[PDB]
Amino acid sequence: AKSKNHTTHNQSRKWHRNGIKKPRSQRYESLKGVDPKFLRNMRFAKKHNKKGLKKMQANNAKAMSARA
Amino acid sequence: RRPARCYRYCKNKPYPKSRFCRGVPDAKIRIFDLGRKKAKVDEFPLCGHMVSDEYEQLSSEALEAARICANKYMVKSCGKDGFHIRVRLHPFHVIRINKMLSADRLQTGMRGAFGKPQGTVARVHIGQVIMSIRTKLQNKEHVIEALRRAKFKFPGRQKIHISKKWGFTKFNADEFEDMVAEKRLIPDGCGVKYIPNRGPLDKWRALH
Amino acid sequence: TNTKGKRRGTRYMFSRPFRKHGVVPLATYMRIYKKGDIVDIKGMGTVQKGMPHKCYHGKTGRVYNVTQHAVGIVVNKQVKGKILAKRINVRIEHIKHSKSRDSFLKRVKENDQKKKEAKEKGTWVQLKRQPAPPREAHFVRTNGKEPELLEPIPYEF
Amino acid sequence: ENPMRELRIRKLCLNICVGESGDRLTRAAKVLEQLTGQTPVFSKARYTVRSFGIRRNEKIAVHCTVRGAKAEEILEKGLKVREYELRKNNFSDTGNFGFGIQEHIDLGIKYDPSIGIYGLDFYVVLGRPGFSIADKKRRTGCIGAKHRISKEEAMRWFQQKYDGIILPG
Amino acid sequence: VKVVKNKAYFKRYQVKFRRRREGKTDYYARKRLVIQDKNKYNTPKYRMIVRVTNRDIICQIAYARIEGDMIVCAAYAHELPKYGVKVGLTNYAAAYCTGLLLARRLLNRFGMDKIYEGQVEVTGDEYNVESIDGQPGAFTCYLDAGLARTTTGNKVFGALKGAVDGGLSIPHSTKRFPGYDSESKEFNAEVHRKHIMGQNVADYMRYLMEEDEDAYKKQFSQYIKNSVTPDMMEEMYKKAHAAIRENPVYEKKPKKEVKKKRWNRPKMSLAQKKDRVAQKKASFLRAQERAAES
RNA sequence: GUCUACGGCCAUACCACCCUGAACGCGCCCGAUCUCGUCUGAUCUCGGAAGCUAAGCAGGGUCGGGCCUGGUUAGUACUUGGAUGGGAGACCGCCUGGGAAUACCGGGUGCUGUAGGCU
RNA sequence: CCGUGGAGCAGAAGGGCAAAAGCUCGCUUGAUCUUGAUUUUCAGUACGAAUACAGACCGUGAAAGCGGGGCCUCACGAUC
RNA sequence: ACGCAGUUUUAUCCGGUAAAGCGAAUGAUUAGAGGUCUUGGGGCCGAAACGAUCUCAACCUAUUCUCAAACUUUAAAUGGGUAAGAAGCCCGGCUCGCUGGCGUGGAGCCGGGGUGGAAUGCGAGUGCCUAGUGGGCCACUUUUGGUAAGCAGAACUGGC
Ligand SMILES: [Mg+2]
Ligand SMILES: [Mg+2]
Ligand SMILES: [Mg+2]
Ligand SMILES: [Mg+2]
Ligand SMILES: [Mg+2]
Ligand SMILES: [Mg+2]
Ligand SMILES: [Mg+2]
Ligand SMILES: [Mg+2]
Ligand SMILES: [Mg+2]
Ligand SMILES: [Mg+2]
Ligand SMILES: [Mg+2]
Ligand SMILES: [Mg+2]
Ligand SMILES: [Mg+2]
Ligand SMILES: [Mg+2]
Ligand SMILES: [Mg+2]
Ligand SMILES: [Mg+2]
Ligand SMILES: [Mg+2]
Ligand SMILES: [Mg+2]
Ligand SMILES: [Mg+2]
Ligand SMILES: [Mg+2]
Ligand SMILES: [Mg+2]
Repeated sequence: AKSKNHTTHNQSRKWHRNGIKKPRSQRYESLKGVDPKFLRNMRFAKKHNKKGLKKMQANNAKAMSARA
Repeated sequence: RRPARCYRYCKNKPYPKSRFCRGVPDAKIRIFDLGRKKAKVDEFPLCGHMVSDEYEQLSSEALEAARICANKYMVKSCGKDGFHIRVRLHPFHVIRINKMLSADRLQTGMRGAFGKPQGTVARVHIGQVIMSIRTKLQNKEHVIEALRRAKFKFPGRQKIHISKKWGFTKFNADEFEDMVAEKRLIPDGCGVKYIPNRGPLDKWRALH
Repeated sequence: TNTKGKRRGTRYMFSRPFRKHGVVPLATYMRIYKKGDIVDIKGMGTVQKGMPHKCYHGKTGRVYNVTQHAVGIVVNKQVKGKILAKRINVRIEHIKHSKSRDSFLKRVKENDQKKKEAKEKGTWVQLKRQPAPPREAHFVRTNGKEPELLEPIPYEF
Repeated sequence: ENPMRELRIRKLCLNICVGESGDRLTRAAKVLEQLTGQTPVFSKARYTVRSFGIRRNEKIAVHCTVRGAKAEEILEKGLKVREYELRKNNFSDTGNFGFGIQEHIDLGIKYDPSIGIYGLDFYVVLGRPGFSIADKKRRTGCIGAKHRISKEEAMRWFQQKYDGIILPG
Repeated sequence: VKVVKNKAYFKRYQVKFRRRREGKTDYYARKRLVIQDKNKYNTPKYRMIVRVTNRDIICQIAYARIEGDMIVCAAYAHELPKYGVKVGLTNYAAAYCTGLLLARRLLNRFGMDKIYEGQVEVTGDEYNVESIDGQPGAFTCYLDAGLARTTTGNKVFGALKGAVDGGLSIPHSTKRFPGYDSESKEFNAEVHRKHIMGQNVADYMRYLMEEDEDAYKKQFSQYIKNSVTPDMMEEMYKKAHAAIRENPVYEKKPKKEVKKKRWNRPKMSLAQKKDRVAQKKASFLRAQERAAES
């Protein structure tokens, strides 16, 4: 009652029935896995960007609109 | 002794005597030179060698029988110390045997189908030289007849060629007598040493 | 039944080739590995700590994370189902740069300089990389000598 | 007519290899203490014989290296015992020579009844200014070819100083 | 006839390294001293390299790039008579002096002169360099011992002490300075200040002037043949540290050239080599023609 | 035209032998009282400066051994794809493309960064 | 004195290693506690093993740094 | 114009098979020559003596014969990954509790400038539910075991 054990015949033809797909697109890539000390940098940097970017960038926009 | 009809042209990877075999018996042939072993280079001018045509395996017992037949014809033709024969081929491939009936079905099927080492054969490429005989200039036909007698005993189809080279060395017989006397080649027993010009000057000072 | 452990076929691949057995050079360390850098993977037998796997040798990936004395690389590995982007942590000794992206940035800088010259001087420059064109109707020279007659040699063993 | 290339006494080795450990080896270390005025150092295995009873990691031999004027004095005592007559095969091909003595009380030692009669190996090496190159930790360089000490230079040194005899037989 | 010494050993000989065959590196310590952690991506790692040679000590601070090592500042021992120390150029006192000169010259190059004065009064205490907030921070550097064995009393630690008292924030321990007892764990600062000022070699000069003047005339000759007396040495190093701290600017030499050059033999050409071989061939054939008859 | 300290390239830069080295510099060297660790100041540390380039070191040379590079081997051994090609088979030949290595011979044997000093 | 791994690295082999990962000496348990991520067989599930991290207490070292077991490849186990 | 490809090209890495070699490491293996260090066996000068010498073995040197799926200096063809742009460059400025000589470095955020950036073909992405399948075979080429099989077992592609 010996049977055929293992083969990879008729496998690439099944693979190319659907055109094997790259993930091909991740705009603004996934962030998990990166260094937790770098995350402790980046989250506080982002929320203080939300806090204190207003007036200096506003005056810089006024200055660059006056210059050009 | 199984016939040579079941051990023939190459089908397996080379399986030599090594750390992994450990069970091969001794080969049939042990010696390879039968003529004047201590001959010089200038004694026997010409040589004839035996070229294979089929990519086959030659057995050590066939090499034994062929060197015995060639030695017998050489000592009948040109006598003792009138020739120098060298079997260029060396057996290293070890065949395997799967013996049975050891008249019943009740010993083993194809359960463990691995072979014990039976004998030693030699894989021969197309154009590889089997034997080479160096002799005098007057013994041209006798080398041809000896290799013809060995042709009927080796299996397959193979041809003969009287070499352009001066015996076993890789240098030409036309340039030999013009070049061994002046500068380069010095005899070293039966072999020939070729000296380049990229040596220390002390060798050239010891020469000349 | 091949007993798929780790590095079961690496008698030659994780070895130093010839006249290179010894301590590692320091220019392997003294490199700039930032995010987005396209790097290659080449295994080293000297440092037995952070070699990736026998499957990722010779592959090419993108850097996402950099740490104290290693780096993090995403690699498109092909398996039975579909190719997958996989996040690996590889040490610095196993990783070199890829010169293909540097050559592409050199070509982009040359295209920018030629585009600035085109906007300055009104010259249509044909900045697209065309492939190898067919040869034009050029002209040969055979003066002084007749063309040499060749015939095949006879067979000599 | 030779710039500062003078052969000198680099060191002097003292070795006693006792066939067993314990009292006789301790008294041999006491003899080397009586010669040198400093403590010896013991030796050990890398071979086990069993034909006479030594084991692995036993104190088999005592040895001591002496340098300087004390080395010159013990060399003077050894050449006084041999009466300045070496043989030709004592000189090695590297320029160093050993001879060894028996009856260590001949060196000028009052014989004690408790110690016994020991023999003592004498091995002399020769030195030149510039042999610290292969020994210093920073730049371990070669000695050289015109600087190394040879058989002929060693035997002519022993002919010149101390008035020695070659004994070619 | 004996051994099979060198047939393919020259063909399979793997050379170690250029600097290792010269005997100047080890790289088992350099691979951990030099290489910066990759979280910073550009930040240079500053290393004070202190090398001791006969008649000259060298104190530098350098970092690494892939093309080589970039030296920011460098001090030497042969420039100490310009600052006051005429003789005694390879002692613990000149090691501390060269370390202080290197630290002051580095901070003069960076422009951090008015802040971070360091330890002015040399006492030999464990005055570690602190960082003042609201100001540019301290200079973080790390030692290089090289191939020298680090034992208590090695003057690479004296150059370290000079750097720390000059104001370089280098982490170190107090159990490798000279004066640290090997059995008792306490450290003595008076012995260390004494060994900085060099009062022990003053006591040895007193020992030579009292016991045997033959050795005092044999060695220490440049000392007594310009001037050395211990009260002037104790005042001399004290004035030399202030002479360092008042002017570390490193005035240079013009040197420009007197352009003349013939010292070294050049290589001979291929045709010249082959014609030397041909002259050897012709001379040996002339010898075979002549000496066989004569 | 050079050397020293740290190096990058890791034998075009190693090994054997023979010559050359003016000025700095490198060293061998002169000795253990303090710091130091050993049987031994031989090794490591400590304060030098009476000699020397004999050695280390820097150059040059050996029809030098190795290394690298280039011809020959060689469009040869191999090889993607093809045939109702040959041959009983063993293998071999052709179309289209790619195409390696040893003996043999010729050429080289260090290039450079930072900082510092001598003609 | 020559000595490029021709020895040794606990064991079967392969890779790697010379002021070393080998031998000797001095201290020490980082063979510690905790949360995530990734690789390996893979269905991209688990176990086991491993890697880079992060937070405490530390050991060694002059410091750089190294160490959360064995130079790496195996030496081990679900519900109740 | 967004984008994709069982494809090629342009650059960039990766491998260790075919081949070839072992006068190159490891393992085998053949024969001759030269040399004198060494012990082992014969012979001569002869009380005996490395006192001298003939012969042999081993060793070394330079050669030479033949190989290795579990050897390799070298090293193919075929093959695998990546890039061939607006998600890409350049300029200016804020934030950071990460890092730190330095407004030093690195990440994030904001504003502005120019899209004609290899060939060929194709209009693409994505979600849910589920049947059947889980006994295969044959053919060129590369191979494992066996003497061989219409035998048993693998790789690519094609067919039943
Ligand atoms: Mg089935
Ligand atoms: Mg393989
Ligand atoms: Mg160290
Ligand atoms: Mg003392
Ligand atoms: Mg003491
Ligand atoms: Mg001394
Ligand atoms: Mg000289
Ligand atoms: Mg010298
Ligand atoms: Mg030379
Ligand atoms: Mg040469
Ligand atoms: Mg084909
Ligand atoms: Mg040696
Ligand atoms: Mg092993
Ligand atoms: Mg090995
Ligand atoms: Mg160590
Ligand atoms: Mg931690
Ligand atoms: Mg092959
Ligand atoms: Mg259904
Ligand atoms: Mg089948
Ligand atoms: Mg069946
Ligand atoms: Mg059909």
